[PDB]
Amino acid sequence: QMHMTGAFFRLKEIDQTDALRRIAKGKMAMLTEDGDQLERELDAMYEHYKERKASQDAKYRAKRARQEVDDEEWEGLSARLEEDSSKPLIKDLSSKRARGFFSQDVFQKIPGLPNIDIITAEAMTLAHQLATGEKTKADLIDEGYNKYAFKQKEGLPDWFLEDEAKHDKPIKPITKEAAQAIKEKLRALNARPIKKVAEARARRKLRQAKKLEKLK
Amino acid sequence: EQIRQAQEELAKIATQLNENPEEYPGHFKALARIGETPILAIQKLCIVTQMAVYKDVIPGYRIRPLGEKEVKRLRTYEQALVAGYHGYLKTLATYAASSIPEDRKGEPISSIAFTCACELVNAVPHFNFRGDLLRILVKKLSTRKIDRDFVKCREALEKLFQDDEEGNASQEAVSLLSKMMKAREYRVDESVLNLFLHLRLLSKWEFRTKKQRKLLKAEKEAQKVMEQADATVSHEERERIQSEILKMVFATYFRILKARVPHLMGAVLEGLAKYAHLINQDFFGDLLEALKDLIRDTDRDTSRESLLCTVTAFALLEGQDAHNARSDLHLDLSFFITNLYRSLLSLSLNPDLELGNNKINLQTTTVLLLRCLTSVLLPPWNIRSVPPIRLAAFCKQLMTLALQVPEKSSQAILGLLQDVVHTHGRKVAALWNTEERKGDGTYKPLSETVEGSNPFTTTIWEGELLRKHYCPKVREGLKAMEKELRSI
Amino acid sequence: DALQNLLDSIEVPEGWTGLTDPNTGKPLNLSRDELELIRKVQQGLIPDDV
Amino acid sequence: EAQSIGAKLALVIKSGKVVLGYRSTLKALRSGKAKLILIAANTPPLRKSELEYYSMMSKTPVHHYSGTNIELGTACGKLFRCSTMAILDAGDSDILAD
Amino acid sequence: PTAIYFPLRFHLIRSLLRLSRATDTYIPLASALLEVLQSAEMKKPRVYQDGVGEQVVELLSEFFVLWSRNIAFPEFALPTIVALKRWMKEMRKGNKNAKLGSSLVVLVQKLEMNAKFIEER
RNA sequence: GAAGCCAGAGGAAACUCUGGUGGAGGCUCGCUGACGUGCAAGAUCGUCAAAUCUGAGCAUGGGGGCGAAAG
Repeated sequence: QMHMTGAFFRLKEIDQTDALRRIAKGKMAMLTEDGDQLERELDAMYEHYKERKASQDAKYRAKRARQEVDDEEWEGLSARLEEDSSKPLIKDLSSKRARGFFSQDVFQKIPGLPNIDIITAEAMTLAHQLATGEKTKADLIDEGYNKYAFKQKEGLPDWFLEDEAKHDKPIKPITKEAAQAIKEKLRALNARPIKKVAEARARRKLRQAKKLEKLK
Repeated sequence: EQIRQAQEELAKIATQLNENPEEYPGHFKALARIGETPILAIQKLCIVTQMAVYKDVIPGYRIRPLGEKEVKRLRTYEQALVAGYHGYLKTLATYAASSIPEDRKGEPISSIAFTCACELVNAVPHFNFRGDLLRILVKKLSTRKIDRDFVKCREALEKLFQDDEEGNASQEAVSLLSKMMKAREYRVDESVLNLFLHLRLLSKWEFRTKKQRKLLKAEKEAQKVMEQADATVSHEERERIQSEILKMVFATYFRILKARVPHLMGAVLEGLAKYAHLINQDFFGDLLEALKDLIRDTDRDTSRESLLCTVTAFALLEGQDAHNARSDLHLDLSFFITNLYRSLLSLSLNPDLELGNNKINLQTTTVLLLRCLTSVLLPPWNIRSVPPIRLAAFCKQLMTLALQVPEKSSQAILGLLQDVVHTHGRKVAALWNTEERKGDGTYKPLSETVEGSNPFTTTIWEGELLRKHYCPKVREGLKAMEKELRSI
Repeated sequence: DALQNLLDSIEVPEGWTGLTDPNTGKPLNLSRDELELIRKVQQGLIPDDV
Repeated sequence: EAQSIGAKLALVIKSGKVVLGYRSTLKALRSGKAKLILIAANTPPLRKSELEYYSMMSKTPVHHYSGTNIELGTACGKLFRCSTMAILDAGDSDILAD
Repeated sequence: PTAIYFPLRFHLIRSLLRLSRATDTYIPLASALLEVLQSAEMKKPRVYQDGVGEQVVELLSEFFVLWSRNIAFPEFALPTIVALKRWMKEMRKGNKNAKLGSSLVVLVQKLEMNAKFIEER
């Protein structure tokens, strides 16, 4: 009861064939312009640089491992031996393979065989200005002709565009009511339930009690 | 035979994929070519066999598209597995959408196609194209029929809900169920609405060389660092998935309450009472006020809707966390107590009070009334700090309602008043004693407030009319009730 | 309706602002033409059509 | 048939001529008079493959016993683990005709 | 339910009323008799609606005159008068049965008075 | 003196008793406060601090309030 608690040579797929008869003979043998291609590699190192730099944090390695793939990504399918010039062995004490496979349980039970979403606080600031009578439709169109206008982003490489987006954010102020609208828009549905607010108040009361104990 | 020679060739493919799968990558596609035989039998045994191989072969991880010797061997075999499994799901879906009536010797293709789908749903889900698996199930669950395949598709989804801990499989299922219910304009069988109630997220010396010893040490520290990172990410992901599921679940709940679908809104209030404590604190008072607006709308069948929303409000404050937040969250149930008091005279007159393990979705109106009075008169919390005047107000009215109600309902009400005397005793003992009757004012039966009826200025005499009622269980009910009156 | 307000709390409207209209006390919402203008200014890809 | 395959095994132990264990199995194969070779499931693969190699060279049938070494010893009537065993004479059993 | 089998109700109601007068047993007819009254035909606006209206005035009567000497009559009758008080409100706002409406007015004037006149005993 | 082992006697067994072997232990010997729960007129349960000694080298943490945490 305490006992219960590069492949090797096999005779299974060689039994009852001419290959067994050949091997059992025992005769000797031995085994005897537009820059497309340059742009392919430049984006390959840039992706490799991004994944290497982002993987220096332990949180991202955990997020990437638990991240799934997208079916929107998988789309496209539908929608010499140098030779010399010179009854089975495995028996099962009982086709049998076809009988064995269809004696499985599963075969026996079967009988009768565009949306615009305002996420950034700065877009909220432009929304608060436009919706109130502070900035008109004429003022928004006229002030859109600035130095950040008429700049193309269509065929440009990802390493060029991501460098710009990090270093070309326009500096225009936001309002606190615009930022307040964004957090209350992006608040989750289980962010502030009765259980978590209760333990948060209990934790803060306990923390004051230890301070009074230490001052004692 | 023709049907014979497939069975070895079916067993030919599946057996070597079990032994060494990577050696043979066209055998998935070889399983496809042996499937379009016009003879109906091998269509059956192939679909089961494709279910058999993909259960054993599919790994525990998804595999990315290639894009762009042992590595090329693994890539060819894995990409062949995807193309086979994508094709099997297409031939599963067109087989389930096929015509159901056929010969009575066996169910034709469809129930085998559905039982293959439900087996894959609880064995595959992590692997790709689970939306294609689920879309077969949601399509049958929108058919609005009671049928064995409709039943079979039902336990598959709640098996998925009860067992899924990561939450990705549950989110894709509740997204399709939510989008189906709006597309159908809420004509579902309300077994699929109870599927949201089954969600789980909401609820001996081996020698080692010196190089092996140092590699196993560094692997331990790498796994140690990866353990706190995985624990923090899995916790943060679980809250986020719960946030998205709660948004889609509660949006379906409120759209049913707006559309006023009668059979559906009984199940919504059960889900609402179950899951309100998970959602934000500010929205708890909103739910208690949306229930008020529903009751006012029926006050403009209609007895069941008002009692359903009344017992749901009491079931919200039933919960432990909501009970401790009565002072902070100003949750006053005085509206539901007073509306229950004003409807007791009208409820005795209406004759559809008895029509043949949940809390809200009960069928008969009488037991909905019983559970409302159990909350008002016998609460689990503060049963000794109950206003005796509220006790005396309902005791007189329940005695009055027992006079003009069916036999089973009258026996139940006498059982309820029996429990009030045993629990409260001296508080309501003066009602049956006419010498302890107050003389402050007179009794107002037709009152719009619980406080203003002056219940202690009247005496209960319905026991004279009810020891004479034809049902002796009504007669036995009094003799049990007057027994505890004398036992005080 | 209270059910209507509780739906906007969960599924926020597209043109939602968080403001109150001075003319009517109802919450003030951006129109679809206004939301397109905000997108055009923010990204700056095309200042004006045609 | 697990129950029936232990029936002729118990008979051939108690009627025939059987050697038990790895080394005696090796010597029986070397003499060439072995007629059946039983190999347990939990036998190590290097021991498994060497035993399959000599049986091919000596032309004796093999059987891959489904049970482990303690299971084969219990089937023998013995109280020790037997990973491998060889039949030299079938005795009064039909274990060789099958 | 419903108006096609209405005469089957009234003979069956009288059989229960006969039983409750002989033996001293309570039989609740208040829910059933009012339900037959508040079906669609009375609230939809002619001789047969007067005939079913004048007849049901009777079945309201002997139901209340049986136990009109028992002490629990202020509380027994009370669900019934408040039911017809709503009914006087809807016809003041259905049919044009002024004769049927006037007969029920006297009936609830009766039930209130015997409720009042028993409270001093 | 714990499992475990040896021997003898009961019991169909499991176990029981005796005599020994063995030498595990949040066991002993030398010279209480702060809280929480409470669904009553406070009972009952749970958390926290008091944390092998020592030479030579070394790193980090500290206040308040707000907030669900992140900040």
